[PDB]
Amino acid sequence: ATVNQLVRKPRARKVAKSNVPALEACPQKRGVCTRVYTTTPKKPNSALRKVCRVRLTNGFEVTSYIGGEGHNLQEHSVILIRGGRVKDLPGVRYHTVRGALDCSGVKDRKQARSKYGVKRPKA
Amino acid sequence: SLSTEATAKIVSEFGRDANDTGSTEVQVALLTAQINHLQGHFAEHKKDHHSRRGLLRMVSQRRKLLDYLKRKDVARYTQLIERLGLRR
Amino acid sequence: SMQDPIADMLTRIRNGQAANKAAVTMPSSKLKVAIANVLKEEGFIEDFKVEGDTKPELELTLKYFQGKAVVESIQRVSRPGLRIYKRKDELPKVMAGLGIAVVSTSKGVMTDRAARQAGLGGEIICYVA
Amino acid sequence: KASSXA
RNA sequence: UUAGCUAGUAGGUGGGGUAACGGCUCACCUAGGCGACGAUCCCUAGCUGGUCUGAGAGGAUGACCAGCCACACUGGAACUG
RNA sequence: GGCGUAAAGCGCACGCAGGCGGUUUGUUAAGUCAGAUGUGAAAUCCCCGGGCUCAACCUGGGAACUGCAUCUGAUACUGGCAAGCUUGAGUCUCGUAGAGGGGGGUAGAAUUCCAGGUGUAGCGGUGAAAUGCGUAGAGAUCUGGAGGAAUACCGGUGGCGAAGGCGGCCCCCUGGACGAAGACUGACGCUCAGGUGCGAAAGCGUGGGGAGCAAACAGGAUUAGAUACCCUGGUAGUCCACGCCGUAAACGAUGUCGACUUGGAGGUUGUGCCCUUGAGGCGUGGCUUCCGGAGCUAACGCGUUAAGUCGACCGCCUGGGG
Repeated sequence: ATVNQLVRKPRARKVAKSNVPALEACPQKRGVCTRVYTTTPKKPNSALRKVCRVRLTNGFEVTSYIGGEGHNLQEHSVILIRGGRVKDLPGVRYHTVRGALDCSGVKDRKQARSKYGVKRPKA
Repeated sequence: SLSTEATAKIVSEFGRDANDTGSTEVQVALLTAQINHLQGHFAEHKKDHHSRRGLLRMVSQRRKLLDYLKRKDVARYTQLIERLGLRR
Repeated sequence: SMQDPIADMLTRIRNGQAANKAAVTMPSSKLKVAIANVLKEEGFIEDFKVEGDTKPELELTLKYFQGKAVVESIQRVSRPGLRIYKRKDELPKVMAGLGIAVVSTSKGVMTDRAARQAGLGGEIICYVA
Repeated sequence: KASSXA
């Protein structure tokens, strides 16, 4: 409102909160992967979404989504998580990178293989 | 408020001349007189918070009154204070 | 409260021409006249009048044209709550120029367009459109 | 119109 | 959701000291000195030139390059010059 | 950028620091302003060129580095100093209305209770009922006493206060407001973080008080249940004293202060005028409803008692949930 007021208690910015805080605010992280489960999403949709509870490197343990039809993951493994949430499964704020570390890319995927990690099959 | 016969005399003394109910040294003398007088009221009662509030209006105003006098003329400020006995 | 007599002019005037009147009066103040003069000279009001002796009174003869008045708008810039002063080049120009902006200078009041060429500068009283 | 909570 | 902080503390005088002024040191003496324009206390952090973004006012940042600073196993000290 | 309802005006008031401040002259020159001089490394960005084939890169020159200090000027505005003026503010006088407040009396009506007379079996209650209450005689009715509480009618989108909130009549102490011809003072003001004070009901503490009502509690019904609604009771409480508590949809859900901007119809309380020849006839204040122009508004609406057009200071908001 008033200048005098702004002069006194000055206007204060409101910091932002990284939707993904699996620390360092850094590209991706390595994690041991505690369990490999499958769950059900919100009311509108109904699948058997695949997920894994991963013990990151920085100590935070967190649940991550496994994108693509099928995966090699299980018990131990060592995926590397990324970012981007999964608006359908709450709590799932991270996606494990496919075809990274102990994670196998989606078998046979031919479209947009950059994700789901796969290599050009016989050009 | 305060007996007309009372208020008058007051005006004379401090006010340069009769009818000079405008000079600062007057309101103060007047205000004081009233205040001092109101003490005995609230002395008992104490619950008449409403009258108290009006009282406060006087106590306050006088201060700001004394503060004006001082600012533009220290002499009359002191002189007045003493002859009235306060402003500790 | 009385705190600001200048924004009382601009307001009374902006309000007067609002209620399509021809004359608006207010107590007189030296600076007020200075401004009055400005508006006249710049053709924003037919003219001033000051028939005040003991209690200075100021009247302003309002102008008009077609389906509107002369002053499309008038705002107070520098106020007692936040004074604004400007250099020679920092002087503000109203409506790409089509409109004065009263600036007081150490050598008597002026208009943005005036003071500009004048070479100096100073506090800017207001914005008239 | 509205999902996951509304 | 830190409000009070300080005795060499603040000043004086007087010896000593330093390359030099100086509480730097000591002795004596007044009793002060800082603080809500935020001291003190916590947390964080190398500072500037600039860098990124923005129409701009600003917001963010200070890797590479240059100026200033600081440290060189941790803590402390002097010596040489 | 916002806050009547969307998130948002502190429940209200006083006021220290601070912010802001009517008007006229002189002066000051700090703020402010113009010229000058130092300085503001280089590089980078930028403007015009040059060179690697181009470009990136490299480079010449220039502008810029919006800043600071010193000096010589300026004087409107702002600040200080000096001396006034009065439209702000305040003082006195004379009236005016008022559930304003504190304290103390008292009146009448009424409920309940008790004593006593008459007087008979019923009363009370509901949608219907039952519990309850009566033949140690209720209810009813008559006389009188006690006690507490509140005070019909008047009473009115009346009035008073800062708000919370205040209504029988009377005394005592007291606050404020409004008008009018005036007298005086002289800008002594506006605002207010923190501070301080006031602050509905409920509630707490120590006591008193206790009729009616009435959380909890009993019983009676109703219901599938009915730990409610309805009924018969009934404690705390409601009242008082002195503390404490400090909360409400403390709402106009709309901070306070000042100025400006068409009207219409009331209510209310003043006042000046004119055969007052009318119960009134024409004016000029304060408080206060309503309707509604422009304008504002997202709309609803607000609308000279603005959510209009300005200004000073304050407080407050910054997605839902958590």
